[PDB]
Amino acid sequence: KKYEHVIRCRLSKRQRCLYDDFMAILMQLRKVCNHPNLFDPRPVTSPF
Amino acid sequence: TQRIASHSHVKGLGLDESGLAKQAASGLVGQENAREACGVIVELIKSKKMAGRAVLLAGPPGTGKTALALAIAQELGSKVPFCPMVGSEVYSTEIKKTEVLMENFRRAIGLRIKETKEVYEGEVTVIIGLKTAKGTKQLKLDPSIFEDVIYIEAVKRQGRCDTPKGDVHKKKEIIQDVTLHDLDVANARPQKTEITDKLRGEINKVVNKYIDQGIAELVPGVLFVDEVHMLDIECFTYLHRALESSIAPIVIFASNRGNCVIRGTEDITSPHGIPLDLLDRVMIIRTMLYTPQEMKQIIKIRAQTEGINISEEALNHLGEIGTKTTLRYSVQLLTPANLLAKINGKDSIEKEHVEEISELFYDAKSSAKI
Amino acid sequence: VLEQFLTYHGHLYLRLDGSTRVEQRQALMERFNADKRIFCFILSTRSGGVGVNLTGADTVVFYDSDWNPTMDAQAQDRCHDVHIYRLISERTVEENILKKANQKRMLGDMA
Repeated sequence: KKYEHVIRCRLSKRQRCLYDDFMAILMQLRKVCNHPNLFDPRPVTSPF
Repeated sequence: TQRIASHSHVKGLGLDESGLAKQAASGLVGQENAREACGVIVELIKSKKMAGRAVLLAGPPGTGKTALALAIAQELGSKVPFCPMVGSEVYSTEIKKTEVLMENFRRAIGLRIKETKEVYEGEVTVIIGLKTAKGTKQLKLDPSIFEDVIYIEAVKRQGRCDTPKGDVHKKKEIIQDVTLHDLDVANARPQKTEITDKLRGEINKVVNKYIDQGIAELVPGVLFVDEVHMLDIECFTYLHRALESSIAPIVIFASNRGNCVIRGTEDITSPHGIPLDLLDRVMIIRTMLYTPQEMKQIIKIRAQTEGINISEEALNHLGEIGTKTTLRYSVQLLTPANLLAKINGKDSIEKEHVEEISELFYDAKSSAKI
Repeated sequence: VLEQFLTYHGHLYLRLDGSTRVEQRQALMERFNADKRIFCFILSTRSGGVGVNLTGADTVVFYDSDWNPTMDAQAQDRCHDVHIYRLISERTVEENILKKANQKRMLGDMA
């Protein structure tokens, strides 16, 4: 016999700041809600 | 939450759209004339047309001119640079006396630079073949660089481990803000005293060549200068030429004492420690005198802001002890009274708690009487 | 993104994607027997449901909504110990997304 386990997760502060920045292509909005793939959360390696 | 911030009760200036200064707005309740004076100053900063003007602040010690400068700096935000400096910071031993006031006008002015650069994300192979998820391309590599991504501007190794997708050549637009004194230090220090012919001659011409066409963007800064009544007369001599210039940004001065003796001549007195040739070249701003109703109001606003709810009797005791000796003593009676309420277990602070704390700690006038 | 995360834990894994060649897929599929220091196996939704896969795989953990009817029903057919774990965000729009996905899967199963 096998069963399923339901585990619900929470969000963070920068993600909710991004959700505030959205309403401030509809298919591109669905990808960020899972993981921030379009925007860059990293201060990425930039040569000065 | 970082509780350490001293002057904290500030959201902005609180000026309305119709030009009227609202009293109960943005925390700083009071000083209507200073806000109506700085409403023209913030427009002078925002318009970015006229520059090289001095604004002197005067009044009793403890009128909140530092909170006013912080309110101006928070209205301007992170776009407009804000450089604070006191009068004792310009003095040094190995650094000459006429070097800090020279470099303040360069560290105040900022420049927005947008540059397009490339990144080669090649993996493994002087001929170095850069392998990607698209293909391999060979490049002629310099004999200087010998020892994942690299730095191609004018060499980060590894980056992966399997024994990194993307194209071979890329592009990206880096948008940064560089001050002119950072440009001067980078000129002096390749991969301190600035010589005049480079700092005034060539750097201004090459910044004009960057603005010259589309690229960058020049943003002036705000130089806050405190402790001017105890500054040397040679710094005043350089400041007279500093105000007589078209490339100098806006400088807000702050004076504390009423009358002083100028350090350097040690014989002549002067109001607010400033000679007549420099006091003619400033914009005099005068603060007002505190009332006990506004005193109790600002103590209540500071207490409600930080962490503390106070009943009416202890607020009356704080207002009386601020009317008698010191407002900042009434500021400092907040946290040990809260600690005594946490020790005794009270959720609020009564009259007995602030009475015992005022019995323990002493004043300045009370120490002068002893 | 997952290759940027999972390589900083001190473990080595492989790829099973929809961009490699067919002979590369065969050379990778011939090298899953008796793996060393490998506990995770990466598949996909379109290029992962091609056909015969590994039989000893357990602990199926899903990450995102598939936005297609009858997707996890094939996973339940292939798995039938295996525990199913899903990522559900709280107080978001994705609850109605999961409800609509469950309605589409029920309409696909009852058809």
